[PDB]
Amino acid sequence: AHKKGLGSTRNGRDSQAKRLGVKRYEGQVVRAGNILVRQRGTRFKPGKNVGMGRDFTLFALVDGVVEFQDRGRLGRYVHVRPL
Amino acid sequence: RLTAYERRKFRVRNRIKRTGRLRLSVFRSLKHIYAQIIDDEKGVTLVSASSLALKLKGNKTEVARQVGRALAEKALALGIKQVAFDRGPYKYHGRVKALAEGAREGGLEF
Amino acid sequence: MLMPRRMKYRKQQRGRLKGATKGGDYVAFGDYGLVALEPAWITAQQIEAARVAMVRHFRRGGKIFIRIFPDKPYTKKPLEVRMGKGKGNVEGYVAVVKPGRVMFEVAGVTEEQAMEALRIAGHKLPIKTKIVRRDAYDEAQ
Amino acid sequence: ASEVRIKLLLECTECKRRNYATEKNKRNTPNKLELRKYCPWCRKHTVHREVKI
Amino acid sequence: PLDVALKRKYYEEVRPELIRRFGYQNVWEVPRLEKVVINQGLGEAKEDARILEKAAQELALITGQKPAVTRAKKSISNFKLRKGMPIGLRVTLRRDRMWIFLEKLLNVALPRIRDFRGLNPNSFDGRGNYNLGLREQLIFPEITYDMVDALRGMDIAVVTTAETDEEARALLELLGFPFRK
RNA sequence: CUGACUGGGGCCUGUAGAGCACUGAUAGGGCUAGGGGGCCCACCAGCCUACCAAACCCUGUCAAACUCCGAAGGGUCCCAG
RNA sequence: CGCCUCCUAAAAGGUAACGGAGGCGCCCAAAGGUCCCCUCAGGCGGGACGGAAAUCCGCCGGAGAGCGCAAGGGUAGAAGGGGGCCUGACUGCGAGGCCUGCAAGCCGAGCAGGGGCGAAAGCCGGGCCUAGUGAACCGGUGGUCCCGUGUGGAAGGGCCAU
RNA sequence: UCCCCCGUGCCCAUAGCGGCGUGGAACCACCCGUUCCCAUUCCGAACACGGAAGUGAAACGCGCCAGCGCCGAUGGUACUGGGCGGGCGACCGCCUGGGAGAGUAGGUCGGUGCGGGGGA
RNA sequence: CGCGGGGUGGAGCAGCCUGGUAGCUCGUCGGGCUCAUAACCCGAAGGUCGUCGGUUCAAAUCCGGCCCCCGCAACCA
RNA sequence: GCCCGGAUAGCUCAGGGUAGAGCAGGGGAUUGAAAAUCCCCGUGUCCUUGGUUCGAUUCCGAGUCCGGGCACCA
Ligand SMILES: [K+]
Ligand SMILES: [Mg+2]
Ligand SMILES: [Mg+2]
Ligand SMILES: [Mg+2]
Ligand SMILES: [Mg+2]
Ligand SMILES: [Mg+2]
Ligand SMILES: [Mg+2]
Ligand SMILES: [Mg+2]
Ligand SMILES: [Mg+2]
Ligand SMILES: [Mg+2]
Ligand SMILES: [Mg+2]
Ligand SMILES: [Mg+2]
Ligand SMILES: [Mg+2]
Ligand SMILES: [Mg+2]
Ligand SMILES: [Mg+2]
Ligand SMILES: [Mg+2]
Ligand SMILES: [Mg+2]
Ligand SMILES: [Mg+2]
Ligand SMILES: [Mg+2]
Ligand SMILES: [Mg+2]
Ligand SMILES: [Mg+2]
Ligand SMILES: [Mg+2]
Ligand SMILES: [Mg+2]
Ligand SMILES: [Mg+2]
Ligand SMILES: [Mg+2]
Ligand SMILES: [Mg+2]
Ligand SMILES: [Mg+2]
Ligand SMILES: [Mg+2]
Ligand SMILES: [Mg+2]
Ligand SMILES: [Mg+2]
Ligand SMILES: [Mg+2]
Ligand SMILES: [Mg+2]
Ligand SMILES: [Mg+2]
Ligand SMILES: [Mg+2]
Ligand SMILES: [Mg+2]
Ligand SMILES: [Mg+2]
Ligand SMILES: [Mg+2]
Ligand SMILES: [Mg+2]
Ligand SMILES: [Mg+2]
Ligand SMILES: [Mg+2]
Ligand SMILES: [Mg+2]
Ligand SMILES: [Mg+2]
Ligand SMILES: [Mg+2]
Ligand SMILES: [Mg+2]
Ligand SMILES: [Mg+2]
Ligand SMILES: [Mg+2]
Ligand SMILES: [Mg+2]
Ligand SMILES: [Mg+2]
Ligand SMILES: [Mg+2]
Ligand SMILES: [Mg+2]
Ligand SMILES: [Mg+2]
Ligand SMILES: [Mg+2]
Ligand SMILES: [Mg+2]
Ligand SMILES: [Mg+2]
Ligand SMILES: [Mg+2]
Ligand SMILES: [Mg+2]
Ligand SMILES: [Mg+2]
Ligand SMILES: [Mg+2]
Ligand SMILES: [Mg+2]
Ligand SMILES: [Mg+2]
Ligand SMILES: [Mg+2]
Ligand SMILES: [Mg+2]
Ligand SMILES: [Mg+2]
Ligand SMILES: [Mg+2]
Ligand SMILES: [Mg+2]
Ligand SMILES: [Mg+2]
Ligand SMILES: [Mg+2]
Ligand SMILES: [Mg+2]
Ligand SMILES: [Mg+2]
Ligand SMILES: [Mg+2]
Ligand SMILES: [Mg+2]
Ligand SMILES: [Mg+2]
Ligand SMILES: [Mg+2]
Ligand SMILES: [Mg+2]
Ligand SMILES: [Mg+2]
Ligand SMILES: [Mg+2]
Ligand SMILES: [Mg+2]
Ligand SMILES: [Mg+2]
Ligand SMILES: [Mg+2]
Ligand SMILES: [Mg+2]
Ligand SMILES: [Mg+2]
Ligand SMILES: [Mg+2]
Ligand SMILES: [Mg+2]
Ligand SMILES: [Mg+2]
Ligand SMILES: [Mg+2]
Ligand SMILES: [Mg+2]
Ligand SMILES: [Mg+2]
Ligand SMILES: [Mg+2]
Ligand SMILES: [Mg+2]
Ligand SMILES: [Mg+2]
Ligand SMILES: [Mg+2]
Ligand SMILES: [Mg+2]
Ligand SMILES: [Mg+2]
Ligand SMILES: [Mg+2]
Ligand SMILES: [Mg+2]
Ligand SMILES: [Mg+2]
Ligand SMILES: [Mg+2]
Ligand SMILES: [Mg+2]
Ligand SMILES: [Mg+2]
Ligand SMILES: [Mg+2]
Ligand SMILES: [Mg+2]
Ligand SMILES: [Mg+2]
Ligand SMILES: [Mg+2]
Ligand SMILES: [Mg+2]
Ligand SMILES: [Mg+2]
Ligand SMILES: [Mg+2]
Ligand SMILES: [Mg+2]
Ligand SMILES: [Mg+2]
Ligand SMILES: [Mg+2]
Ligand SMILES: [Mg+2]
Ligand SMILES: [Mg+2]
Ligand SMILES: [Mg+2]
Ligand SMILES: [Mg+2]
Ligand SMILES: [Mg+2]
Ligand SMILES: [Mg+2]
Ligand SMILES: [Mg+2]
Ligand SMILES: [Mg+2]
Ligand SMILES: [Mg+2]
Ligand SMILES: [Mg+2]
Ligand SMILES: [Mg+2]
Ligand SMILES: [Mg+2]
Ligand SMILES: [Mg+2]
Ligand SMILES: [Mg+2]
Ligand SMILES: [Mg+2]
Ligand SMILES: [Mg+2]
Ligand SMILES: [Mg+2]
Ligand SMILES: [Mg+2]
Ligand SMILES: [Mg+2]
Ligand SMILES: [Mg+2]
Ligand SMILES: [Mg+2]
Ligand SMILES: [Mg+2]
Ligand SMILES: [Mg+2]
Ligand SMILES: [Zn+2]
Repeated sequence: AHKKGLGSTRNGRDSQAKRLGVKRYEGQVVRAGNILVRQRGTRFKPGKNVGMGRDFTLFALVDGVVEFQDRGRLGRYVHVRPL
Repeated sequence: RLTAYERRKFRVRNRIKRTGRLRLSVFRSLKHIYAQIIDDEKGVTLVSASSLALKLKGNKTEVARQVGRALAEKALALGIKQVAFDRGPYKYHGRVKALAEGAREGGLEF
Repeated sequence: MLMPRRMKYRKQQRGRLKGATKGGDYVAFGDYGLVALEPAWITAQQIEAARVAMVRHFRRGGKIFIRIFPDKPYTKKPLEVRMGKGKGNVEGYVAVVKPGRVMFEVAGVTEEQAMEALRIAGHKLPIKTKIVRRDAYDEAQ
Repeated sequence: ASEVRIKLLLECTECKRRNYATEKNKRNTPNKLELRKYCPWCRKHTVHREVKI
Repeated sequence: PLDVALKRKYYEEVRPELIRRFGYQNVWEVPRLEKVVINQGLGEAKEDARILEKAAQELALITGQKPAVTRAKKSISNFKLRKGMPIGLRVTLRRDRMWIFLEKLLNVALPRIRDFRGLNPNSFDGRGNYNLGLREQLIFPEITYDMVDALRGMDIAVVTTAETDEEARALLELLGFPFRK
């Protein structure tokens, strides 16, 4: 039974998924330190009471409630409103 | 299209407003110098001063220090002590610096 | 034969084939056209065959418009191989073609020359077709 | 790290204790590195000098 | 400021002739000289030497103003050019130093050009500025053949506030720019 | 009593479809930097293209790794069953 | 054969095949911190040598340039370019989270010590970000002076650092 | 309370490009200077300081214009959650709920908060 | 579309690894010696590196597709 | 990581009081020439820095680079 030799593919690699995206949505109660957005670059921008880490991670500075705001050409911001 | 003037003014103002303080904003014309302490969360000027209002004249720098003391004087009246200085498009120097030195001399905290 | 001069990527995943044609459903250039009634991957060879047939009927005369282009790379593994070991090599190009598409148009010719030429062309095509004439519905689009 | 990009320790020049680990490109930066760094033992900032790791 | 013959000529002679030539309703409408920019794009001194010195020292004598170095924006293999190599000297002449240099450029420098037959009328900016090019730096009176070491030329940009070539050519001819045609 | 599922409310998303503004592909025509084509010139010009050649303009299209757009849905939090 | 980026992936996350394409196993003493300033590519017109492209001038130009290197995301209201002073490319910790079978990986405000820059508000626990990596065992080296087999030492270990 | 200007926000082009008209008493700008503070990889261009003869030429502010940009219905369609059929398939159709993109009509040469100077 | 190697003056071979520099022998052309030829001696010319495309400031050199040319393999059934 | 060594003219190699020799290269003598031969001629911080000594190739230290060798590898 003839078996024809086969070549091979030079591909077949992919990197681990990074689980990026928003982690707390508008209206959710968060605690200072809570991660709000995992992102590459400033897809969202830190607004009121929100810090930004070296990898653009947005995180809450105070206990409170998350709020989003789309400022058009100024960009999308994530806020934390004090309780 | 922005000019270096507008880019500068945004550049320093963005950094100040991140700190959340009341903003002592200074505007300097060729004749007059104007100051107003601003709440950016409410969008309201809380207190102001200027050579035009105080009808002062003479040495622009010496007049700049005067409005500084005048702005501070009225500021302490309404409870305002801490504040962040907003040199906007201006170097921290001369007329702006004198107004800054004046406000501290009168008791504003910056 | 038609094919892209350059391409970002050598191999495309296989199409789906749902829905009426996206565009190119109205006669745009000539007087008469040839309309697809069923979907298909029309190969470059089919196109080139329908085109030559309309030339040899127009005996070099008239105008021929080809409004489909084979841009989709078509892949086939070498004979008798087993599955796997990556995607087969590109052996040809097809144009995705869905019901309602005007594939060819003609003009500069009599109504009898065009209806026959378009009829011969449809025999070169792996689908049913339908000959149309430029209406005002066309010119309103 | 590499053969030209070498690991190195920083030694407090006043109490001789190695306090930090870092690297340099010894071709681009042949001289020994000298950097002020806080020494936990001297509880104060001090000149630190590169030594072999 | 101070008294240079060309400057005083611009106000006394050239401004009223311009107004009566063009009908300027505002006194700021009438064209002005803005700056003179001198460019020695050397590139000989890319790496072959820091001859930029002996060439900035002579630019400094001609204009009274110390030139500044220009560096290669991008790298270019055909030019044997790495990004950042010092490849020229540029100096922006304004106000009285602009007048003094323009005054001597017309009175002694351009005539010292051999086979000189007048400045090219076609070299106007399209928007009221002018540019010319010199092949020797010893055309200028501050430079002597004993003090030179290698012939270097330059580009001269004269910027004006005239909106058109038509206004600018009137401004520069009236000041004393000999145009060929 | 917090559950699946469900009502209302906010936020998140880039698929279906579509589009061509970006990245590429692309049919017909016009205007066109580099020419070939070339009555030809090199004394220094040219000049003409029912041919290919960027950009632009008009007509017409295609795309998993294109998107000026963009659903139905899906997720998550709060209140309620 | 581990790692990164894109697609496949069905608009949360995740998601397979010997599915479609690429990259990494470094680098930087500034390409790091901070303060101050600056704004690209390209098109067209102008200018000795000088060209498609060196440098210069004008006009237009929202980002198509640049950001060391793949890709994607991000970005001139800078993350890009220049300069001054500098070493936070910290020590002792760490609320609270992301992610996740474990183990690991990631982000982190704030307190203290002693500092860098700034007039100040403030920023600084390397680098626009996501690859540039290797658990434990066994041993080397510096320090610490914690154990030291009757006792004092020593041999040898432990701890911190590498 | 209303008009003008200055400063500072907010909506994030219905706010822009272009064309035009207009404003200098005040305010702003350019401007006059470069002694002084401070400044140019050169330049008082910029940054800065001291000024007040001039000009609204530039910039800026306010108006008018729909050429470009930008916004954009209604209606119909594509697609689709859920429910059902059809075709050997490729694929198609019905019910119910949801409903684009393109394009058409059309709209837009901004609207508004706070303070300060001036005016009626 | 099983796995290798190769393509550069007219012939046969370096240069590729490590990007910037095309080299060696013969051959070819001009002169010389000889009565003449060969040998020999003195000079010189000729290669944009199979090709298209990419990376890069820069490609014979590095990466991907295509063309061409040799070599190996094709076992258990 | 340790012991042993070297670096000297372009290549090779010899060396407390010198900076050497051979080959490569320059012409000149030689033949018909390729040479062999004969001649003269150049080509050094002796790797860098301290230190020794009246002096430095030497001796010493110290680092740079390249030789050898030894042991190792969690
Ligand atoms: K067997
Ligand atoms: Mg069988
Ligand atoms: Mg079988
Ligand atoms: Mg069988
Ligand atoms: Mg493979
Ligand atoms: Mg996979
Ligand atoms: Mg994964
Ligand atoms: Mg995966
Ligand atoms: Mg992935
Ligand atoms: Mg998200
Ligand atoms: Mg941070
Ligand atoms: Mg809201
Ligand atoms: Mg808020
Ligand atoms: Mg006074
Ligand atoms: Mg003042
Ligand atoms: Mg300000
Ligand atoms: Mg398939
Ligand atoms: Mg499709
Ligand atoms: Mg087929
Ligand atoms: Mg196929
Ligand atoms: Mg196949
Ligand atoms: Mg396969
Ligand atoms: Mg179709
Ligand atoms: Mg048929
Ligand atoms: Mg009919
Ligand atoms: Mg259409
Ligand atoms: Mg380093
Ligand atoms: Mg300790
Ligand atoms: Mg070391
Ligand atoms: Mg007049
Ligand atoms: Mg002077
Ligand atoms: Mg002209
Ligand atoms: Mg002279
Ligand atoms: Mg002008
Ligand atoms: Mg309940
Ligand atoms: Mg629930
Ligand atoms: Mg649900
Ligand atoms: Mg689709
Ligand atoms: Mg397109
Ligand atoms: Mg499509
Ligand atoms: Mg898509
Ligand atoms: Mg829209
Ligand atoms: Mg989903
Ligand atoms: Mg739901
Ligand atoms: Mg919901
Ligand atoms: Mg409930
Ligand atoms: Mg494994
Ligand atoms: Mg790994
Ligand atoms: Mg997903
Ligand atoms: Mg994805
Ligand atoms: Mg998760
Ligand atoms: Mg499985
Ligand atoms: Mg690949
Ligand atoms: Mg690989
Ligand atoms: Mg350093
Ligand atoms: Mg970096
Ligand atoms: Mg710095
Ligand atoms: Mg030009
Ligand atoms: Mg040029
Ligand atoms: Mg680049
Ligand atoms: Mg790369
Ligand atoms: Mg970019
Ligand atoms: Mg610096
Ligand atoms: Mg200091
Ligand atoms: Mg430290
Ligand atoms: Mg925790
Ligand atoms: Mg865990
Ligand atoms: Mg990691
Ligand atoms: Mg502290
Ligand atoms: Mg501090
Ligand atoms: Mg201080
Ligand atoms: Mg402080
Ligand atoms: Mg901290
Ligand atoms: Mg940086
Ligand atoms: Mg073990
Ligand atoms: Mg151990
Ligand atoms: Mg020890
Ligand atoms: Mg003890
Ligand atoms: Mg004992
Ligand atoms: Mg004892
Ligand atoms: Mg004891
Ligand atoms: Mg031990
Ligand atoms: Mg121990
Ligand atoms: Mg009132
Ligand atoms: Mg205003
Ligand atoms: Mg307002
Ligand atoms: Mg107009
Ligand atoms: Mg007017
Ligand atoms: Mg106006
Ligand atoms: Mg006035
Ligand atoms: Mg007046
Ligand atoms: Mg002075
Ligand atoms: Mg005006
Ligand atoms: Mg319109
Ligand atoms: Mg819109
Ligand atoms: Mg619409
Ligand atoms: Mg509708
Ligand atoms: Mg339908
Ligand atoms: Mg439905
Ligand atoms: Mg669906
Ligand atoms: Mg559902
Ligand atoms: Mg269904
Ligand atoms: Mg069935
Ligand atoms: Mg069938
Ligand atoms: Mg249906
Ligand atoms: Mg349907
Ligand atoms: Mg429906
Ligand atoms: Mg419906
Ligand atoms: Mg719509
Ligand atoms: Mg309608
Ligand atoms: Mg209309
Ligand atoms: Mg309209
Ligand atoms: Mg209107
Ligand atoms: Mg408008
Ligand atoms: Mg209005
Ligand atoms: Mg406004
Ligand atoms: Mg408001
Ligand atoms: Mg008001
Ligand atoms: Mg009033
Ligand atoms: Mg009022
Ligand atoms: Mg050949
Ligand atoms: Mg050959
Ligand atoms: Mg090799
Ligand atoms: Mg090489
Ligand atoms: Mg050769
Ligand atoms: Mg011959
Ligand atoms: Mg005879
Ligand atoms: Mg012969
Ligand atoms: Mg030769
Ligand atoms: Mg190749
Ligand atoms: Mg080359
Ligand atoms: Mg066997
Ligand atoms: Zn210490």
